[PDB]
Amino acid sequence: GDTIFGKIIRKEIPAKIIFEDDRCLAFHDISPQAPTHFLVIPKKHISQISVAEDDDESLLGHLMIVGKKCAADLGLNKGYRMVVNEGSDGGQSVYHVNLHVLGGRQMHWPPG
Amino acid sequence: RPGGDTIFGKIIRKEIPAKIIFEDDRCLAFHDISPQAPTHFLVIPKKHISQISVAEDDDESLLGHLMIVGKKCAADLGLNKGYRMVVNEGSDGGQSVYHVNLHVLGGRQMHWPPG
Ligand SMILES: CCNP(=O)(O)OC[C@H]1O[C@@H](n2cnc3c(=O)nc(N)[nH]c32)[C@H](O)[C@@H]1O
Ligand SMILES: [Cl-]
Repeated sequence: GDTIFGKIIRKEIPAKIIFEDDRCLAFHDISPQAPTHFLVIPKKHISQISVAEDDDESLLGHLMIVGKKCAADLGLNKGYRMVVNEGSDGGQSVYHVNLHVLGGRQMHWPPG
Repeated sequence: RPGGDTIFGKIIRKEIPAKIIFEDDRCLAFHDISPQAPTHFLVIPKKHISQISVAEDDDESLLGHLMIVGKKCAADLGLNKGYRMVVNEGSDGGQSVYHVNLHVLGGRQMHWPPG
C-alpha cells in the first residue's frame, strides 16, 4: 500500500528536499532527532528491508552513498549515524524503506 | 595485509576468533562481543574501507550487499519481530573500529531516538 513517503516522492505534499536523482530522494525528517536528521529513500516502493531482493543490492548501496554525500554537503564533519528500521521491534514508522542520517550532536550507545 | 590490521582485519584472516554467522567472498557476519540487544551482530566488508564517509562510488554494490546479508542473517536468526540496522561514522557517530561495519540489533523493542 501507498505511504506518506510515496506522496512526498510524487510531490503531492511538501518536504524539505536535499537531493534527488532518478532512483532516490533525500529530504529532512519532519520529526528530527538530531540537529541534522534526514532520510534517503528509494523511488521503488520496497516496503521494508526484510523484503529487499538480491537485485536491489546496488540501489540500497546507492542510498548509503547518497546519504554520505548529503551528510558531507550538510557539514557533518564530526560524523553521523545511519539507521534502517525493520518492523515492530525495529521501530519502523513508515513501510517504505528509508535510511536515516543523524548528526550535529553526539550520538549515544546503545542506538535505542 | 588483506583486510587491514584493525581487529576486524584480524578476524577476517582468522587470526582472532569470532562467532561467525555467514561468510562469502565480499563480507563477513559475526556476533558483537559487546551486544546491545539480545541479538546483536555485525556485517563487514572483507575489503578494508575505514568509514562510510570515504566509501567510493564503486562501493555501492558492496555496501548494499552488507544490508542484504544483514537482513538474511536476521531472518536465519529468527528475528521475526524486526530489528535495527546501524552504521556509525566518526566521533559523533560513535565509531570505535575504523573498518566499515553494519550493526544488526534485535530480540527486544528498540527505542527512539536511535541513540
Ligand atoms: C558504537 C561501536 N563502534 P562501531 O565501530 O560502530 O562498532 C564496532 C563494534 O565492534 C565490536 N567489537 C570490537 N572488538 C571486537 C572483537 O574483538 N570481536 C567482536 N566480535 N566484536 C568486536 C564492538 O563491541 C562494537 O560494537
Ligand atoms: Cl523508519
